[PDB]
Amino acid sequence: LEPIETASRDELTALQLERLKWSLRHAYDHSPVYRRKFDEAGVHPDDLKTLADLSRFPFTTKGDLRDSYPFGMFAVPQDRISRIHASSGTTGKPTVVGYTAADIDTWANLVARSIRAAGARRGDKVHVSYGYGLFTGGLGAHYGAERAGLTVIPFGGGQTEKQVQLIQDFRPDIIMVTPSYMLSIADEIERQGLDPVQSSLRIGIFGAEPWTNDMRVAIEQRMGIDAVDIYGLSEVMGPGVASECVETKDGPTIWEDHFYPEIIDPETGEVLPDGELGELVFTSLTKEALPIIRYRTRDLTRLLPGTARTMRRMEKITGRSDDMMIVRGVNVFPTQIEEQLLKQRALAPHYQIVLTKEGPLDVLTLNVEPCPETAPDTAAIQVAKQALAYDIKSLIGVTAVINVLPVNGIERSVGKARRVVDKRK
Amino acid sequence: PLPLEPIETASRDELTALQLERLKWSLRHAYDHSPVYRRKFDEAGVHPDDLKTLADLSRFPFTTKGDLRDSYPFGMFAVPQDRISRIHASSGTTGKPTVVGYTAADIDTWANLVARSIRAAGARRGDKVHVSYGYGLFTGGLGAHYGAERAGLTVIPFGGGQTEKQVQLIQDFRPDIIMVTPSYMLSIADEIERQGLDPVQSSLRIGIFGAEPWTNDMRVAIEQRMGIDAVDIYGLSEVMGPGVASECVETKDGPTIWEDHFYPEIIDPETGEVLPDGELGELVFTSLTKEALPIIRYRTRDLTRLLPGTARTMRRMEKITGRSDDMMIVRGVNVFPTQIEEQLLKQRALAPHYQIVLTKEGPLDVLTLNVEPCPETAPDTAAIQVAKQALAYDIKSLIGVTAVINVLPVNGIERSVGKARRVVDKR
Ligand SMILES: Nc1ncnc2c1ncn2[C@@H]1O[C@H](COP(=O)(O)OP(=O)(O)OP(=O)(O)O)[C@@H](O)[C@H]1O
Ligand SMILES: Nc1ncnc2c1ncn2[C@@H]1O[C@H](COP(=O)(O)OP(=O)(O)OP(=O)(O)O)[C@@H](O)[C@H]1O
Ligand SMILES: [Mg+2]
Ligand SMILES: [Mg+2]
Ligand SMILES: [Mg+2]
Ligand SMILES: [Mg+2]
Ligand SMILES: [Mg+2]
Ligand SMILES: [Mg+2]
Repeated sequence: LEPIETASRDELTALQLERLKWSLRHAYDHSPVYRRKFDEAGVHPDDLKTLADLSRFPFTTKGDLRDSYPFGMFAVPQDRISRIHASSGTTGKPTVVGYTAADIDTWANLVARSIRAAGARRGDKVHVSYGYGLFTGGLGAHYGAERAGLTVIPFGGGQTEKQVQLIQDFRPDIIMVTPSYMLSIADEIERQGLDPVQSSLRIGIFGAEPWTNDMRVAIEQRMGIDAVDIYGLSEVMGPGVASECVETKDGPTIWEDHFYPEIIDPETGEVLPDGELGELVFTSLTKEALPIIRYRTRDLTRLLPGTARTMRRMEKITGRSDDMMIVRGVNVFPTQIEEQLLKQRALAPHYQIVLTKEGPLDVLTLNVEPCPETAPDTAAIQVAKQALAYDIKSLIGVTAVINVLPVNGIERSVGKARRVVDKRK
Repeated sequence: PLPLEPIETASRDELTALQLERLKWSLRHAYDHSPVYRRKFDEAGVHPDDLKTLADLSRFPFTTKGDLRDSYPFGMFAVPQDRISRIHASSGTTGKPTVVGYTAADIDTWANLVARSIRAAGARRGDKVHVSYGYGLFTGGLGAHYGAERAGLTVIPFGGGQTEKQVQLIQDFRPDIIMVTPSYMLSIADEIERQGLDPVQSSLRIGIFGAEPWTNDMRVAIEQRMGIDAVDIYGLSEVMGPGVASECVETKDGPTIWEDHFYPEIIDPETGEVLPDGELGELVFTSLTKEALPIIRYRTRDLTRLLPGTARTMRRMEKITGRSDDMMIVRGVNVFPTQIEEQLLKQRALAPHYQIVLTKEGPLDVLTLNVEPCPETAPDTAAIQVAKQALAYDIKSLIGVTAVINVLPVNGIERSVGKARRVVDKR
């Protein structure tokens, strides 16, 4: 481990304060957007005397980045930008980010830290299935595994049959991949009559989208691995903003020596005490090219005390604020549905939620599949469909039309699964 | 200009001496640590210390594709697993992909040689590089990426596909250099023109095109269309990846081989005899500095000739004529797709897109050349008729081959995303 990972909280705090002061000054001096934002908010970098003072400073939102496209957020000259990446476009036009060579180095060290936290060992191979390209996931995973001194197998997305061929042949110890795509790889392993538990894989590091504890336990049992959660977003850096320690599996530990977290009430912008659910906000402490100050992530979670590290954790992401569905008056996230689906051993872990209107009433249709083994077993499927409907009603408050499709009926994820098709318009 | 390394123009005497020392090391490393080379050298009755000068290299046995295939996945490796930093693979063009590995030192060298290649293309401080080569197990994309990043440039790691979006980002990000296959460049150019833009007025100044053969005539065509300088970069996964050799933009006289790291020979592919420089034959490489996968006298199956250094001390290769695998035998006459390309490009009424289809009709090899009009000339039936006839005549009179010229509609030929499939052999 790095010394900082077990430093005292006093030591960490002091380090954060020094770096936050630097970052605020760097943004104000070198990022025209932040000179304007700070002036129009009536604050100066000098106003930060303690970490609690961060709440004086304005927020940065997606809109700020969209307005400055492509390169208006940068705080260094274009000749110092070593790398361009973009967000994935999930909510709209991708936003563009940049990195100096030092920022690439920092990112590589943080992803390496996250891979260590997952339980990596000298001699491990890493099979990277996160997409390579303008997306931050693939190249971020790549550089971090390479920095960790491991054997990098840079496969990227797609070609499921080939990925399974190479998992057999190359015997990777670690896979870095979305949890939804992991399911497709697991299916393919089983489709070929192989036993996925006996795969060489020891560790899965899954991120890029929400996945429940229930999902983790299912995947762990099916693949014979430890699975840990890695979090990031492109505005802040990419994967490796936070990652779970495999010895606790209690939500990603935030690398807050580099990215300082807050939680706010999304409606008011007020800061909440640790433990309360709301919107996750980050400020970069060491970023050169694109310092980012109080970025409202639109990801919903809560901050929790350090366990396996000095650094605090986040709870597993509940969802994006954009993920929230309002169904006949009840607010529901896809993860809530997923938790109930994963109780049914007779059903696959694949799903899609389709929202419609029938007259004036909302209708939520949950499309599921049997496991391939259970498909012919009508009695098992029938119990599953009824128990799932009863769990969603009793625990979530929504009446879900459960619709069991043939095996392979649901379009498989290519990366970030689309959990929801809202046809209500 | 971005700086030359001193070795790039140091004396040939100094270069020879350092090649010899590195070759002695590489042969020992292979023999001592690669269990395949221990077997190969022992069976040929040679030992590393048989190499006294560079002229002795042709005493050593060849390595072929089959050697690699027989060693899948990791049988060629010459360092322990925990020193392997990276796995890549060949593209599968001719069969099952062959797997290669790299230590950290290897990855560093590769990044240095791709940077050297990008500098040779005329890159400048502050340039943005749009990388359109595929990212993944293929060596191209990550090889280009690391090299552009090592040169200190601004890397835009797009990768393959999504042509409309690549064009949007060529507009929005205004890159200076694009690294891409010549056949996929053609698609990008089409899409620029389709979105109503003048491709000459693109921000791009330099195209660095490899991964497949493309003629000097194709070069001049793309240069005029895009308003760029276009240079050729060569590589193959067994040897390293892209950056084995790269053209100097000031001479455009075929890729200069980085023979401080990869020592080239040319052989008669039938006999294995080494040919004097200047004669066409099969290219053969020996790595001088590689750790994880030393490769000794690898028979590339690429056909070319060696030429004296011009812009560098290092020798050049001619632009690749083709793979051995590309050669068609058509009614007793040997013909390469690049020869067909040269004639196609004389026709201003026809696009630069093509694909050859080989069938048999009784005794006859039928070579059908699928072409398209230019967008502007598609409705001009007379111009297209003359282009067809003139192209058939050129192929017959200059190559000795009867071809059927099949004019498809615009977009009738499946577009390349990387290495175009030039020949579909249905015989
Ligand atoms: N471990 C994870 N848990 C749940 N969500 C995750 C995790 N890792 C990443 N995400 C989601 O992915 C987002 C980062 O993705 P990225 O920056 O590539 O673009 P995006 O948010 O998908 O698309 P866009 O910003 O264009 O709408 C995070 O903010 C979060 O919503
Ligand atoms: N600049 C170039 N001009 C001509 N052809 C090239 C050039 N660069 C690379 N190539 C071709 O690509 C080959 C290297 O590609 P790679 O190692 O990815 O696998 P492949 O040869 O296409 O597939 P496989 O070896 O599996 O049949 C070269 O040997 C050559 O045939
Ligand atoms: Mg986002
Ligand atoms: Mg296992
Ligand atoms: Mg189940
Ligand atoms: Mg090959
Ligand atoms: Mg131009
Ligand atoms: Mg033409």
